[PDB]
Amino acid sequence: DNNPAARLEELRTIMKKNKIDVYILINSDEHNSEIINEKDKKIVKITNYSGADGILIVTKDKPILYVNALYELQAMNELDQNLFTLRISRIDNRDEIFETISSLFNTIAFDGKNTSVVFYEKLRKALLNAYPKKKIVEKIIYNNNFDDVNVLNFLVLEKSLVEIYPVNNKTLYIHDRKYNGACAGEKIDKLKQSLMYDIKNVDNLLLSELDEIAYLLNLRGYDYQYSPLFYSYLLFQFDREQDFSKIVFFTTVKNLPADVKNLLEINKVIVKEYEEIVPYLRDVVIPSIPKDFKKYDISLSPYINLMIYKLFDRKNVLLQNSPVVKMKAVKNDVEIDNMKQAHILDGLALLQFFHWCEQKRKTKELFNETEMSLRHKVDYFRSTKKNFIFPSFSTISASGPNAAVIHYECTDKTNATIKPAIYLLDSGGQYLHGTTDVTRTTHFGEPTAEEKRIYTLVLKGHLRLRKVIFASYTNSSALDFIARENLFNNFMDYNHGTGHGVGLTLNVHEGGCSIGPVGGAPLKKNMVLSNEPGYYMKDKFGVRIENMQYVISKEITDTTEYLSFDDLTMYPYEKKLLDFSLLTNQEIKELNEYHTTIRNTLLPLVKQSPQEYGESVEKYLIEITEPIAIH
Amino acid sequence: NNPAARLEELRTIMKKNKVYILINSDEHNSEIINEKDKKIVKITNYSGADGILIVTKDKPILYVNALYELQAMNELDQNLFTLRISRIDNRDEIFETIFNTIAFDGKNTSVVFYEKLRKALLNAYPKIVEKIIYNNNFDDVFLVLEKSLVKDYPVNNKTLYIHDRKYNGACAGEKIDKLKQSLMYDIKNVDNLLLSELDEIAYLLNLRGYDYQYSPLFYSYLLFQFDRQDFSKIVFFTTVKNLPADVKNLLEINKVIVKEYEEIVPYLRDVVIPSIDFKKYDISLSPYINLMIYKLFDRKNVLLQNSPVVKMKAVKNDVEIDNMKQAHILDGLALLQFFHWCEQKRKTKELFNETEMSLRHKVDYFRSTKKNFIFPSFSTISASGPNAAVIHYECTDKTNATIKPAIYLLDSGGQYLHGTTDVTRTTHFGEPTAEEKRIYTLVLKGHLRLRKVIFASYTNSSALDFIARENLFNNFMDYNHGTGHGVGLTLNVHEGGCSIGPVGGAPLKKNMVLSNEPGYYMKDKFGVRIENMQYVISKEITDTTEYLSFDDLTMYPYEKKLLDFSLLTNQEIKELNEYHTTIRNTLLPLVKQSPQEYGESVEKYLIEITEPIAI
Ligand SMILES: [Mn+2]
Ligand SMILES: [Mn+2]
Ligand SMILES: [Mn+2]
Ligand SMILES: [Mn+2]
Repeated sequence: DNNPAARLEELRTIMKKNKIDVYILINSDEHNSEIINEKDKKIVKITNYSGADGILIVTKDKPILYVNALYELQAMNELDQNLFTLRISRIDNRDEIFETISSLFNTIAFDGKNTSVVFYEKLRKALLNAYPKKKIVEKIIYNNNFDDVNVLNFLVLEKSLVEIYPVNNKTLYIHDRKYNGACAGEKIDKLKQSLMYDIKNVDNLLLSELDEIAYLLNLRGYDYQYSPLFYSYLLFQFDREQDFSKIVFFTTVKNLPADVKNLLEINKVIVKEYEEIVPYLRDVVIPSIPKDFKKYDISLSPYINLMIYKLFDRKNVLLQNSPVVKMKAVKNDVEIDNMKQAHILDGLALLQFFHWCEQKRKTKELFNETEMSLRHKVDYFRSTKKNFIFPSFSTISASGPNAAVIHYECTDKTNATIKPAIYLLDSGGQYLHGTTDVTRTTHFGEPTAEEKRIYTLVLKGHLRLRKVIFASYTNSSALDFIARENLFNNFMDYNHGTGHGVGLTLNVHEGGCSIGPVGGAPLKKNMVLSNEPGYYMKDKFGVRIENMQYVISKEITDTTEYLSFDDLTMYPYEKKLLDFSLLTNQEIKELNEYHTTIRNTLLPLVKQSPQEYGESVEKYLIEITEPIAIH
Repeated sequence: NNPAARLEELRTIMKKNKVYILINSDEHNSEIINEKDKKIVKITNYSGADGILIVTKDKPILYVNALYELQAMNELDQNLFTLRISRIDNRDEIFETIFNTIAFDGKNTSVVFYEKLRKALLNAYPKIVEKIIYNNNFDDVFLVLEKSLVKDYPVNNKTLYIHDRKYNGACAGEKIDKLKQSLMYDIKNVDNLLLSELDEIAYLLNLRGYDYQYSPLFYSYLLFQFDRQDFSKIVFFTTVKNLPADVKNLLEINKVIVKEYEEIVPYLRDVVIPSIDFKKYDISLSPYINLMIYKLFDRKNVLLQNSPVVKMKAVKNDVEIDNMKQAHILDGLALLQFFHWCEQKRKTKELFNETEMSLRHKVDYFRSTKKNFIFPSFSTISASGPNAAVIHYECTDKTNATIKPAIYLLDSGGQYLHGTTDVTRTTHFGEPTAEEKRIYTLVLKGHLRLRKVIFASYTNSSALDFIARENLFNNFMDYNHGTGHGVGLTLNVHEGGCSIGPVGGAPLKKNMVLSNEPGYYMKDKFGVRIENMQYVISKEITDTTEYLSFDDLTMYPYEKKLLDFSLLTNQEIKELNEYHTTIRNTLLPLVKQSPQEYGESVEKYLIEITEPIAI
């Protein structure tokens, strides 16, 4: 069974020989991607725990695995605890892991490319606070040579101790201006302006965030499954006396085509290889810098990997968001229009999927289908659509009790038969037009009063956030609250955020803005956000209703600008799940307004392609967009 | 009191000394400052509380908060001084707006304004040298002045007194012990703490004083010296002639050494400072501490942060809450007497011979009748008609208006041994227009929502500010102030540690005491504000979550004449009746037990305004 006990007892033989007392493994890559590829998944190889979130502490004792609360169920069914100790990290338990390591040994090791500076600094500060009489020495270990080292040794490893897959040779391609509305040259010019005015204390900026590099250069790639990104670093050297000294692009050159180097060399970009980043920083750059108002040597993203961080002296590094974060959080008008087209396509795909579900429901063949079968079906209907690339994340297809698991990951052994019950579908896709994220909840059986109540309580928060009018200064955490409001009155909550930013053909989860309880800021026009309240009833069912929307200016008076949202997502809601004792007439009016707009948008497109859809499809569309009676 | 004369006279004293910056503030950063600290008004004849005066060779520039703009416009002469306004988005304009040797009042300037100004001017003029000027000797050379360039006026000899445990529920020793633990665990990088906030010192020592009009505070400093594991020395700087016999008993009981007030700077420079990657700080100072004390230390060694006392007093213990309920019971009775009085004169038309100030005096009187009353907690706002549209409206001798059959707004409160009250009610002495009724009800809807709102404990207080605005937002209307502020116990009516507002925000904790006061102000016509005080309670605890809500402190009804029933939900009607009935159940037995202070006419009036709405 790819024996865990074996690979673990094997692991401590490699540690002992290098005189390493405690090893720390984390699920991460060097670019801090949410979804990491196979080469970077070490923890699963040892523990047979495939959950995305995890941190493994490996000592002479039984190893400890830390996972987020949302992954607790998955870890319980996967990990066997006679080998590993399972600990859970909750909202109040977060720094436990930092305490835990402190409470145990003289030499600790880290994967240099798999460890963020945030986790490193907090652990190290914990140890200063834990053992003040001990001094810490930090060394980078190159090519597995440990022979160069009272004291606590922090070892940052170039090569990982766990060695590991398929490789991507597919070529990079240009994202056309018609889709992104802004050329790579203007964006670089914008980054240039930022260095003149906004950040004056650094001449050197390193972009390690893959969606930032792709966005700035208008390039996409195949190095990741769910995002059209590519392994890269992009280094800017600014000369105050007022432009860029050097622009260096680290990436995989064999994946660089002819006419990409045309756009690249036009902007005066020097191309190096991907693995050249560390030696280039260590050898050419850091020695080239000269030694009241402080001036920093380098500006790094907050989550930059440990290996690149440790090349410098901490006093000279500035950890902050790249200017690209703000740049890309606000879409231009071409970008919004393109995001509308993508959602039109995605509405058609959902229409085909639920039409398909409805037919098989009537024929009852639907209940021989599985979660994976339905997951594959919606992904298929998207692939038929124009300018589609691939799904924007792993589709969540959950029937009955599985819908109560937010992070539910359908395995080959977890796959469930579709039942006449609640069905939750969270899915999206990557288009040249943009990135989509949408959730709909439906019912293939006869909905209970509880199910309709929960759905409607969730819907009310969702509908509120759709049309909410708020002064421009309003903190986005206030918008998170009104989505929870109706659940709060019933003493119910959901354990995730209400909305996340979404990139344009980049990442389905994008920073720069959000709607959530912890942290928040005013929203700006043409920010693109999800709206997805939910509620999850353990062992019974779960509900989530998700749209994407963008911020508009609603009205401007003498003293104040009022903002609101406009819809991106076009698909109707589930009438079978509606509780009308909870619904106001205004909400019903907004429901009818939305559904009518959907019919007006989708129906002509359905009709012009009778071979692709047909009368049964358009008839289904008409019925679910039909106005609800007010009386 | 010629401004031009005093301005050109001001220019005789600076020129000999080779931009002067005047601010309305005192050394303890109090909202309300005494006569000794108002310099700007002497030059500009601008009596507004908030202001900063930039004095250069050109025409001087005065910066005031937006709420003081109306007052500043008719008072200030604008051909002499340039008037600029500070709103929510122009906050740093003045620093941009802000030359060679520049001067500041050392005791009237906070380090926040000082450091932000210096960092900004550096940000492009890449070098600055800073010197302290003692006793007006400038010949040794940013200039920080010990003595101001701009003081005959009165002094308080009234005695300090002890705040009994029965009111505050915790002894001074217990609070110090809490402050002690804080230094053990929470703050390990500094051994020295200086309390410059008068309400923090008053709270900790359970002492009150007469040095301020609207708050029972006293000029003081309190310095703590921590030794790795207790306080080595605790020194209390204050005015000893105002220190009575048995207060110095409570002081020496806590092993506090009493020095005088003016010894603060000499004791710091001479006695303490000559002592003492992972950094250790010499001193911890409150963010708004004056420059004079700040410049005794090097910036690198100065840790600027909220004292632990801020968190301590922002959360009331149960005795403190119970006392504050008693305070509001008394203040409900006072309001009852006042509006009953207004109603009587309304029927006879005698009300419209009354003025705003006369009504202001009347409500303050009815408070003075109540047990354990000390004085008003702030200047009572009494505004009729168009004046109600002014948020900051200060009734003057020349602004005093005859009471009219129109909107009337009353914002008032008092200091009790039991606590500090703040309450606003808006009523109508005429026949309310549909517009007036609509605006009142839109404000009320936000107010009522904030009363009973259920929120998970992590909810940012800015979310609560929003739901108070939302019904106004839908009509594209807003109010230019915050929704709520913290309130001290027999302390400042505006207290930090928490708030409900659009900009800053944090989760709320149980037994925090906050105002709830949405409003709307229609220029030149009328204005409405509805204010309660309430405290945070635990509503429900589930497996995964704690839900919080508020419980009422303020007991007084709302105005039925101003209700727009097209805007009111049945839930809102139900809550109104629940509140009004509760008020009757609370107040009526007390009204009945004192017929000579509260007549039969009063009991009937109370019953009428607490009567259920037909829904
Ligand atoms: Mn989704
Ligand atoms: Mn989403
Ligand atoms: Mn107030
Ligand atoms: Mn008030």
